[PDB]
Amino acid sequence: DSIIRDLERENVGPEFGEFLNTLQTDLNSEKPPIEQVKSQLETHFNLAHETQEFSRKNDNAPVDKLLTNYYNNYEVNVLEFVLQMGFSRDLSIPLNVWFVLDMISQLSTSKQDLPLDYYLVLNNSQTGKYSDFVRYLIYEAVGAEIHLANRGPIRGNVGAGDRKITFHLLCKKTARMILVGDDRETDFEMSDRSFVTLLLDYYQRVGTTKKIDLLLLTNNFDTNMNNKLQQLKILESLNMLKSNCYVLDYQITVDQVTANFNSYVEGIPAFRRHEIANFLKKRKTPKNADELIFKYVGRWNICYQKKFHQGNISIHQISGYLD
Amino acid sequence: RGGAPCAFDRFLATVQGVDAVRAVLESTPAIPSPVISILENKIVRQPLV
Repeated sequence: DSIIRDLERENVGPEFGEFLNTLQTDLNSEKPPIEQVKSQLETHFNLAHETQEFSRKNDNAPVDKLLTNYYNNYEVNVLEFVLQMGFSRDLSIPLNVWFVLDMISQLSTSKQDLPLDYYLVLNNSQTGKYSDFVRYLIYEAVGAEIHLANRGPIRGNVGAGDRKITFHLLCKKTARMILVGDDRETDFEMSDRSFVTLLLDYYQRVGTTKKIDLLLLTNNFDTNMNNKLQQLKILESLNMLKSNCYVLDYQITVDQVTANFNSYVEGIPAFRRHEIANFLKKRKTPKNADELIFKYVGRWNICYQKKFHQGNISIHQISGYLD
Repeated sequence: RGGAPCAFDRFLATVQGVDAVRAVLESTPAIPSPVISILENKIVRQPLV
């Protein structure tokens, strides 16, 4: 409810607020809470046509069960460190949320799974406002009536296989709280550029050296900073992706960013190398020089392999590292 | 009355000064006009009245 108040403020419509009172999971029933909150979303917000179009416009791609499709019981359930680099500009906030929830759904079929760690990054003004609505939905989905906080990861058991989960929502509100020692007054500006680097600052402070094994990349808002290629490149740079990390890029809209991402991931080493250098001569200026894009440039020597493709939705895996 | 402030005063004025700005922002007519004070080494907002 506290969330509903901050929502009405951030120009968010009544829809979302209302939902957080019609939201109730049955702790008794055979059908898991994640599936219960999953259906309640499609029911209240009517994601029936939008999901159909999200499939149709992507060559009837099973947007529905993207992981279940390519991976097998073992491969899917083995993935334990997931980083979802934003929400897609092409889909609504609920469809994005629904997708997030559905990813976890696929990742937790078995009961013989080592604990899951899912990180969701809400990197722009448009999505950040829904982080607390997202955490409340997750608190239900995972059923954290096991034993919510303003800041912090949500822990619980999730999916058909009651898999141990720890959901981390990384956003600007959490970043502003952190910096000011959780002081009441957080009303100061923070740019999405500043944000990417404080994330990197937290990872470097937190002692995190467990590698990402599933990278969800999409058509984030504020392309200038939140660029997919630039996102991939930085993770490549920092030794953050597992040797056999899977990379899923998903969207409807096809643009120059998409072609470039596709040409880098899918490109021969000479190609990759020249791209890194061409960008560097073209985009680096003495003012620009300090940006994270000029320090964390990518590694042309990382090799990928196409594992799945259906027009605009693709899975590639890291195949090897040339040295 | 003259000279550079001592170590404690440098801390006291800087910290109470930041809180004074916060107290301005954190205001509404319902919340009374404060005096930024110090009590058990803790900055407190006492009422001016």
